Amino acid sequence: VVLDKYGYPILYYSKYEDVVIEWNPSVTPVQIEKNYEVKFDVRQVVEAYASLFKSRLSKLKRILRENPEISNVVDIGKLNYVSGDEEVTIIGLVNSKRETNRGLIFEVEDKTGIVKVFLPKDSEDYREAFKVLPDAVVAFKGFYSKKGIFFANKFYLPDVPLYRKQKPPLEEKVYAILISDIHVGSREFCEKAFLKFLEWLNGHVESKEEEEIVSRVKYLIIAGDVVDGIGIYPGQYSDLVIPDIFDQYEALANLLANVPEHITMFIGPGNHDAARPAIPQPEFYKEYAKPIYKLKNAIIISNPAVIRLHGRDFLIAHGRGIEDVVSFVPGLTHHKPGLPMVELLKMRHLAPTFGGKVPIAPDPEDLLVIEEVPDLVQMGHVHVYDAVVYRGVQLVNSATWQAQTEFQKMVNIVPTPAKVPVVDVESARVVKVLDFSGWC
Ligand SMILES: Nc1ncnc2c1ncn2[C@H]1C[C@H](O)[C@@H](COP(=O)(O)O)O1
Ligand SMILES: [Ca+2]
Ligand SMILES: [Ca+2]
Ligand SMILES: [Fe+3]
Ligand SMILES: [Zn+2]
Repeated sequence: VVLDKYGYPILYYSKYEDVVIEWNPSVTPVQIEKNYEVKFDVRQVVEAYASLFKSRLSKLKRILRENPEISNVVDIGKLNYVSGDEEVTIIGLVNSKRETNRGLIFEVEDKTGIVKVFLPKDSEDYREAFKVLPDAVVAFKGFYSKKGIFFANKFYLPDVPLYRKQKPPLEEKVYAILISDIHVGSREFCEKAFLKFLEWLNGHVESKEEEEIVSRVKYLIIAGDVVDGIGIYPGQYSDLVIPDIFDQYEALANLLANVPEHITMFIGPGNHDAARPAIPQPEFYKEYAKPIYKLKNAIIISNPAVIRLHGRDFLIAHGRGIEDVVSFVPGLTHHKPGLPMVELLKMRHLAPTFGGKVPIAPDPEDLLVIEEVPDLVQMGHVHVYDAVVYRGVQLVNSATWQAQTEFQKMVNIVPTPAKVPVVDVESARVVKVLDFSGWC
């Protein structure tokens, strides 16, 4: 039985009040000038979705037009004022996508019209056109039939540039720790493993290599589902140790209070959190999430957000779009979220698909478009660790601190709890993975 305070689900044990972890005096932290900036946050800004699709198309059409190979772009509404002798390019939203034994049928829409696009079974760009999600913005080079079909010979994705200038080296080596899906309130939360991680952060390490990493750790990024929430799915009460949203954030803040002062924490919301029930999520609902807003070394970031650390862009998102990829693309699955993450980077959109349990807000501007090329992309949500480099960009899933729940077992989700990516800010790369799973 769920309860509501002003409409929001609030309720239906210890809150880590006693938890005190002090810094190891034996370890001295390397004095590095903290260079950080929130480069992008959601808060820095008839048909309900008309303005959203206009924004999405405009933004991604700009990214496509930056490809030197894309030329002779013509409006879809002008396609039969064009003779069948002229090779043209069209840019538009993938409204529908259907496979025949003879190829792929797309319904592509721009601001001037809609057109049926045919791509033959094995045009060298087929593998990519077969993977593209609907409501993504793409380009097609080909000829118009005058029967009503665009006979494409080339398919283009917004992509990431193959060539980008290398960044100048930093004065000192600095590390960033990536975590997500803590799920405080859940009986499956790896409480001991997380306490051992807080000890590790406070210089309580047993090797010289770990000691030189901990001394240089200045940033901690938390990519959503920081609490397990209330009324997220039917039967959730059977899994909750802390069945109160206020007490969940209070328990979380008591743990996160034990994070060293020399570490700057960047905390973003997820789908279990007390935040907007659609994406993008500006921040957390301050009425419920207040204890984390009061942490001295914490910065509440939006979902999504772009954090510039020492000149390196870290795009932080919860990971709702990974689900869109695994449902729509056969062959791509969890146990490896790295490849689905690459597809989102290539589409330059975090969650293009509409209709899923993925609620996309009918906002005036599309803030889910990856407008600028990041150095690192961090996502959570799927509860499985992975890391893959695509054209100099590091794609990484920060896993979870939650062991397999009753519900996860039923929907066949197998997590990899307590696997922590260690990022070298200079190269914006995962250099090590801390494994605290022995404590699960
Ligand atoms: N209803 C449902 N069916 C199937 N798969 C699901 C469902 N809800 C979540 N998930 C998956 C998505 C992630 O891989 C994992 C953790 O999501 P999180 O929501 O953070 O617990 O569970
Ligand atoms: Ca030793
Ligand atoms: Ca059973
Ligand atoms: Fe989660
Ligand atoms: Zn989630």
